[PDB]
Amino acid sequence: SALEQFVNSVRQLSAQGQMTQLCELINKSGELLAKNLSHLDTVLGALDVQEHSLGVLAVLFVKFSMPSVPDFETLFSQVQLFISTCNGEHIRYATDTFAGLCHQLTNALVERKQPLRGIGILKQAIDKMQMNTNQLTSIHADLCQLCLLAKCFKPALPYLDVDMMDICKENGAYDAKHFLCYYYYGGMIYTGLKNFERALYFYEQAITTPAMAVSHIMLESYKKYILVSLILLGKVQQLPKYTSQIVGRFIKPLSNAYHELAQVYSTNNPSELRNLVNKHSETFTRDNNMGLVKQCLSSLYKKNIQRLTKTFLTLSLQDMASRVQLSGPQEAEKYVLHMIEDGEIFASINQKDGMVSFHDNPEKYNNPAMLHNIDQEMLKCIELDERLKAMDQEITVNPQFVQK
Amino acid sequence: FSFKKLLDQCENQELEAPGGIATPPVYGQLLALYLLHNDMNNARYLWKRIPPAIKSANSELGGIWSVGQRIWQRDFPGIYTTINAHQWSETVQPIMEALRDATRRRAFALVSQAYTSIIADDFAAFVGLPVEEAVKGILEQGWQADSTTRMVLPRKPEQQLARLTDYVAFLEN
Repeated sequence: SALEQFVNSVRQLSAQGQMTQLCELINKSGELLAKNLSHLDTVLGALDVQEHSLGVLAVLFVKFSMPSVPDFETLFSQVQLFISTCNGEHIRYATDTFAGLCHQLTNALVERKQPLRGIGILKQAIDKMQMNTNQLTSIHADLCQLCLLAKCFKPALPYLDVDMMDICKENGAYDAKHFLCYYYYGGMIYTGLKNFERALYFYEQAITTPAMAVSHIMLESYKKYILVSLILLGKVQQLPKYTSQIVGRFIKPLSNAYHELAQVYSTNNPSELRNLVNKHSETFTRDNNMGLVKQCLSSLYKKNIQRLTKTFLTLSLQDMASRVQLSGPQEAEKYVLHMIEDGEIFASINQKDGMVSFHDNPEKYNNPAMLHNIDQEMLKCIELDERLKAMDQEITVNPQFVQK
Repeated sequence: FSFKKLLDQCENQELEAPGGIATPPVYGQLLALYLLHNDMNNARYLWKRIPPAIKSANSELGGIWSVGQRIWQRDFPGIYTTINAHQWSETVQPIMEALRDATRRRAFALVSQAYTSIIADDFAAFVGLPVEEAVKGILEQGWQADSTTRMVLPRKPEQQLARLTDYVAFLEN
């Protein structure tokens, strides 16, 4: 009669308030050796939407093997159904088994090798459990991993363009692994879409996490940060002052190929860079970041052509394809055409004389468009300052910040 | 606007799916609409994640990816050659026909903004029209087409007071 007592207690507690005793009761479980939970699952979930049975689903997923016989997908639908109808703030009252259940579902989908059914689930399971859009939860990492394994980078964009400013405590748990996973997979997603300006920032946030040991997410994020910095800028950007001492003492020696790559990508010489890339092919292809180095090779020529504009005013195509080592006027012409199309350079091509003329006039600041841009930037700064002032006022009233 | 809505519907239908895998028609529509909006990264990833069984079953995806690969290398003669090599039944025809017009406008704008003297043959190859058609088309625009040397010369193409009050009220607190 233990099951009868449990279901009666759940029914009485539901639609009656006092979530504390319900949470205590549902936490007073785990002895559910009776694996006939299927019939009792869809018998008590009608009352008060879906706030209970979370422990039942967590127990079902705990098995890790032979969960619900060859109809395991049916269990998935239940989870799907739950995620579509749980709702309410009762889930937030137990935001420790929700994240655990999402982790179990993500692991099951990854092992099953169908990492696209859950993209729609750990998208309504994120905004339904977090406080606001600027609150980082432990399901962002799972969503990024799932939408990365199956190459669907568009669903995660609304969850990456937001600047996280609070982190869920999740009633415990939430180690730094979730932080590193989110800020590493988001950077890899942004790199895949060639948004280097934000991939570099994500990798920088991954590296500067406080650390006392070495993990294989802060290493193969520093290594990718170097490459993205070389592709976007012309140099390896300096990490912030508040970085931990692990990267500057232990992580750096393992990344010795990439520092050699930067050093060659410090003196403008495509031949030397190609020689080094071919020499270290095994190292760059073992870490799976091959094809991000060929981007550095193809960006060296663009950097050289841009540096040509700082000195010259009209350059022959044959003359241009001798200082940047492009091997022919036609290749130089196509490089300049591609650069003009992408907006990287301001130049014009004269096929009559076979010349390229450099203009270098982005914009004169005398139009209402720049006024609108300035207004938008100032609005962003105003919102930033308002949030800072709100945080300071919330820290001023703290009783702990009254005795000191 | 009529294509963006169809793209959004196709994306949502693919995302929901009967188990992750979508039907070949929506896959082809998604790939072609990614080619339309110059989403080369998204089109490449969609081709990467399309199941090999669907590629074997439906052979039009091969032609759509051939067109996309010609677009990816920025090969305008290849784009125009490969566009007119396959068709479907009112599924990809409007989008594959708007792709041609989009490529035409893109090539014309690129020639206008990136050149000061371009040969007639090169201009025709960029646009895709025959040489005589290419020269005779630019008549109202006045591009100064030359003879003998056949050189084409492209032609280079309220709330304020409230905002200021908000700025001051922010600064003065």
